[PDB]
Amino acid sequence: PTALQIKPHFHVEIIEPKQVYLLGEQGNHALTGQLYCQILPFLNGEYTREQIVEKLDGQVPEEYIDFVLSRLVEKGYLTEVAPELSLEVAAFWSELGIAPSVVAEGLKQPVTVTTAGKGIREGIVANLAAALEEAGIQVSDPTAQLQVVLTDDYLQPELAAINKEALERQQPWLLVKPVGSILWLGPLFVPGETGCWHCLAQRLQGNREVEASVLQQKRALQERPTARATLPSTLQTGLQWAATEIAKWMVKRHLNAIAPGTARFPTLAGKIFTFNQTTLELKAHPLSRRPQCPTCGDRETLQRRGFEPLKLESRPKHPEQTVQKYQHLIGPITGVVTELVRSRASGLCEAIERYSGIFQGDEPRKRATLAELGDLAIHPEQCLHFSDRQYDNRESSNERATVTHDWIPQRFDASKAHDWTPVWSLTEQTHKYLPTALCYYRYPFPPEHRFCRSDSNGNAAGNTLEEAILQGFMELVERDSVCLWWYNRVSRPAVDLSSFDEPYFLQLQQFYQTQNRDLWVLDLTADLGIPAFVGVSNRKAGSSERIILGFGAHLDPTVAILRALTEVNQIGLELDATDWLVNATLAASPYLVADASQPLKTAKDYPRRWSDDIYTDVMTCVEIAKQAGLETLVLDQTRPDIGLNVVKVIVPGMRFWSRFGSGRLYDVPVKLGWREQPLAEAQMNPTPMPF
Amino acid sequence: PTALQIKPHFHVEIIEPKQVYLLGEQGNHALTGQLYCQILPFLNGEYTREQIVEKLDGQVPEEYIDFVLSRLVEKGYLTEVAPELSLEVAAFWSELGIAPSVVAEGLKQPVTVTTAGKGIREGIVANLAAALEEAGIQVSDPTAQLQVVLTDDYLQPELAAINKEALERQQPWLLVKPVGSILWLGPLFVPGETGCWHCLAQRLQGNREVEASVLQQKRALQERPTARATLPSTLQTGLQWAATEIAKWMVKRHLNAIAPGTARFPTLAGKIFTFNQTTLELKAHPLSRRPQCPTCGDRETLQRRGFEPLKLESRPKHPEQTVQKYQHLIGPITGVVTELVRSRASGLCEAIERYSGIFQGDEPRKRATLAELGDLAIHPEQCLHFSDRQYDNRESSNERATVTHDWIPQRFDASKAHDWTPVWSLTEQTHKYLPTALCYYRYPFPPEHRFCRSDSNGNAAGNTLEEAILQGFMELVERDSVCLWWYNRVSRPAVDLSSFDEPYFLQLQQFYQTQNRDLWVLDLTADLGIPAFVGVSNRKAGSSERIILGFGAHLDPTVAILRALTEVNQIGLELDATDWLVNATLAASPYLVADASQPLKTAKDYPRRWSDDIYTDVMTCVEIAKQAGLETLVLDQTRPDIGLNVVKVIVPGMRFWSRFGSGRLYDVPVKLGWREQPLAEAQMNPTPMPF
Ligand SMILES: [Zn+2]
Ligand SMILES: [Zn+2]
Repeated sequence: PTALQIKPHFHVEIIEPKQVYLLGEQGNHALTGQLYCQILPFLNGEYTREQIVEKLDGQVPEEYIDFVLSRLVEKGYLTEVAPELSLEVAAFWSELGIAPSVVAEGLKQPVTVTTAGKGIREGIVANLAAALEEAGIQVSDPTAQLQVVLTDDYLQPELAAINKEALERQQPWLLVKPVGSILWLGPLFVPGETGCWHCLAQRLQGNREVEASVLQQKRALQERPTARATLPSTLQTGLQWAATEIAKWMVKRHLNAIAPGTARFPTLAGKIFTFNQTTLELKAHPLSRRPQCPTCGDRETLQRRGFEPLKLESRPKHPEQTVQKYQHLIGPITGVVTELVRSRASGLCEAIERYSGIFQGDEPRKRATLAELGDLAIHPEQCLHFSDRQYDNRESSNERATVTHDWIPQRFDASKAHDWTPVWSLTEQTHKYLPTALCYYRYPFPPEHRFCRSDSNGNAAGNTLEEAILQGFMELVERDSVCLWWYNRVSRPAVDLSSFDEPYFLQLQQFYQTQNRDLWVLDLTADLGIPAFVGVSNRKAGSSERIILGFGAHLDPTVAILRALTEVNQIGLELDATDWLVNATLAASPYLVADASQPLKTAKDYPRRWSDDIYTDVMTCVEIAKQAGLETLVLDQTRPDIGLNVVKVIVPGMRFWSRFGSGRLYDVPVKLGWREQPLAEAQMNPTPMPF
Repeated sequence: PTALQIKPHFHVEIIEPKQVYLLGEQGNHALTGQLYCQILPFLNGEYTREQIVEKLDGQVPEEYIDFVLSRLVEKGYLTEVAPELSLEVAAFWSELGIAPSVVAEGLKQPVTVTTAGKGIREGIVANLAAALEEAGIQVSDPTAQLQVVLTDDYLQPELAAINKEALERQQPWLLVKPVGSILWLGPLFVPGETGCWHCLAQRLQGNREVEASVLQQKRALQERPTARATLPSTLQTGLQWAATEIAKWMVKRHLNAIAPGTARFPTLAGKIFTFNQTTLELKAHPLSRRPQCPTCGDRETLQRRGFEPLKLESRPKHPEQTVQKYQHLIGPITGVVTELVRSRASGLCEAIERYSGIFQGDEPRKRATLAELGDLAIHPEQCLHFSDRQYDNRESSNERATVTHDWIPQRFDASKAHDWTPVWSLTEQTHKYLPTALCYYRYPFPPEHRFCRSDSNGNAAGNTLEEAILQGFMELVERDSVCLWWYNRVSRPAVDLSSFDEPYFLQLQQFYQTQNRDLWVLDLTADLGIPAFVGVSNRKAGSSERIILGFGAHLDPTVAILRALTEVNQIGLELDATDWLVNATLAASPYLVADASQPLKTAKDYPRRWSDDIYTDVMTCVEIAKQAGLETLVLDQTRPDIGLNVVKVIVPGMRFWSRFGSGRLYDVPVKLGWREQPLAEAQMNPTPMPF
């Protein structure tokens, strides 16, 4: 004995001869047939199927009633009555696509309600307790299958203990912030399946840079934490919304116990919702479960990988689609990167890239002295190249530091022990060791002994390790080439653009003439032979030449040039710190002038060395550097939670802005016959730049 | 005597020597100065300014305290205490950017609560009544300055009376639907300022095409309406959310009474919010106040304009930005057009265009007989051109109607009177009269006497009337030209594309060869001399030629051709009803084959007649038609609420698909020497098409 009805969220309207309409606030349906008009009056829940046959005795034979009833179940218009529920309520659950008969049993299980901070008044729990009772849910004192945790802040310290309890009890729990101008629901944490609270917290702490900083400064000071807007109406909204959601999750829980994957409607599982009361904005923030989560995952993950050998494969060459792939990382709570991003998928990769570099604590390392590590170790000076002068004058020079670059660090104390991170030598196929402080952003030093500032030179991302490695390697040769030129102020040959098989170069050049601008490309290729170029554009008239520079390096010189022009273009577009743009002149800047005593570079002056494989090109690159007497090192910074590959390529010896130690910077010009004698440190280009 | 405090939504953290941080959940701020650290301990609301001077007597001179206090007011960090409020509550209002001291006075005014339908249980009012009391608001039996109206449907008939009451009482009222799976707040209607409920309703009825239709069918049947999902938790959410919002509006109301435009935070005024409980989606829907609203506006607006003469100006020639301009029209409730739209700003204009055509009831017209109107009237047959055969066989032909086109209407009964709409004759500068049924979509006929079906031929939109008029005129000549060709199956000369000064034509042509396709353009120009073309692409190999056709007409033949190729391209892209694509062949379709007995059309065969002015071009067009013996009529369908110009250009005599009455269709071929004798009706191209 079990009555049947057209789902209670439909208003049935029968238009006699042959029409029936099912009207619902989130969807309508029509049925066509004289049979439907004759049966549906009895599908109001007041009749069991045995009993519908009685009423249509002379009208419709049983067998056709059965068939029509089966049609309606298959079409999802028919459900078993739920006597123990309002139609109002039954309708809600049926509007969700669920047998309301099932619901009473799903909700009869108990739920417990608790607080995390000290910032939740006693009555607020009682309030929620009431709403849940009114929704048909058992509540008890902390057996329970859901623990609801009311807090005023998701970084409340107490949650760490609570998270552990729930992990070791395998017990779902739900966070709710009902106080404040923005209401937060979830995540509903489910120990086998979702992230833990610590998955959330290492991300959220990353989006409270300030609040962390104040706390630190407050603790330093010590012995020698928040406020909250709340109308009763907003409080009550949040609690009531939560009750709705808890209900939904318990019904889902139930259906799925019975039939795994049967219930598809959305719940708070692994999700946060924020409802802003001042700006009426609703937003979803998805919690990712972090594979390397120290609490609920494998902390040693990166430690392990760092000491395993690097594994590179073939990568033949067979968008804004990227932004979808890494969408779940864009956000103020749940995300690692914020805003819209920073086409823009370029600034997204770079933001994600920079984040990956930030030292979390799990990174591979060994505490040892330089001596202990022996030849596998690399002295940081082999990568920084600050002159002895720079260091000794570091104090006076540092006070005035024009730029973030011109911070001279402190000298490395080799005699002391340090964290050393393993990095893969492609050139020698072994690990070597670089100090961890050079390898990751924000490595925590002892205060005084800051021996470096991490820098992003050689850092790079890609959808594969090999794409990233070539990116980072070319970023390196671009800056080593620009440094050799800029600082030695070297007169360089220009490039016949027509000779290249790219109609765009000459076209863009010409276009600049209509916009009151000249444009040459100088050749910055140095002893690696890898094509490197500057684009020099100056204004034609006006009282300031406004010289804009743009760089590029690639195996294919055409690619390299295109990048240089693109950079000039992006800068040029922005314009309309320093005073280069006001003061610099070709007339007073010989190194910006093409060497007339040397012929123009054509397409034919660049021996081709790039191939269909990116692996091949990496290894081409490595060999080239070995030819120069340089070891190509790589460090994978990729994070399992993020997915996008991030590397730091390191080629010790290769030169970066603002560092004047002995090395290539002086020797290469001479070795290449740009000079009889090396230049002196005091004669290095004192103009600050480029860009 | 009136105490001062740092706004209660900030958590003040003083870091002794020189730092102070104001921490708030929607924004942080830092202050720098030893003075701030010394004064801010006393800006906790416990001290009047007279009293802060006492405490810092020996420390800080009065004058500097005053200055610092003035700084903090100017910077918006300081507010007068509100004794009669929680800090919790004060904080909410300060997080909104408002003196909490002001708030108590704003809320002390009374508000009344009521129902619209029969579908709001008694306790629901009491529920909301309670929430408002708890929020500090007076509630009374229906003096009041806000009437809150709980309903289960926004098209509830009772609202019309309520809307009138409020209009004649100049009394704000707020609609709320707290029942159902989706909660609706607002609009808050404000009689001088917002739309009325009828502004909302003519739009909303437009988005319930079905629900209207069921109601109609139900009433026809008569004497010979909805359901609603509701958990207590969802009900309570909506009521509580509303209380929040009502509060906000009353405080805004208050501040602005005192200082017009002082309060800038958002309220429900002229807005609907929907909060979906099943999919957790929050959406805003803005109510537009309709200038021609019969209830709160000027009904006679269009009536008036229709009989005033058309006013066209100069329009010299000096994007997806359009989609922003008409964004407020895209939506299921408030909007006229739905979905995303239908680049896409093309399908938006067309959707808005079609909507404007729909007969509302306000359109200009005169009830008269053909005879009464005399020569100013135009017989619909002069615009439809159905053959006598078509009409007499209308019954047999109609049963099987292949297409929406092949509905043969009924003959016009001239002897009877009809609604006649005035239309502007550009050619004669007077109004003429066309039956209203031809002029607007969905004109309500008496059932039997349906003498036409409205059609969109000559309909067109633009950001100015003149752009729309040229669009609609060219759409007309495109279809008159294609009809003459198609139906008479006329062999036509091809077009030398190289001869045109457009490198793209030859390039696209070539591209089609790589995609297994040929492509010619035939010249469809007829006796108007206005350039009109078909693009004919056929597959090269495969067992079905899959011939795709694309049309174009413009004064500039290059523009016209470009349109033809673009159309071919859009169709071609879609492919990968009828069986043309399977069965049609060049071999069996002479009219698709270029006439070899006639030379190829070059750029030089098209006398240039377009100019810098669009007005000039309209009038060029009109003159050309007058030369052909044709009156150019225009009817502005633009709606004041929508803004985008929409016209219908009518040129009686010019031919449309599927209509075989005596006229141009037979006479033009002969007049142009394409035939010695006119073709017979039975010999008209019987293949159905084109597209
Ligand atoms: Zn975890
Ligand atoms: Zn109105």
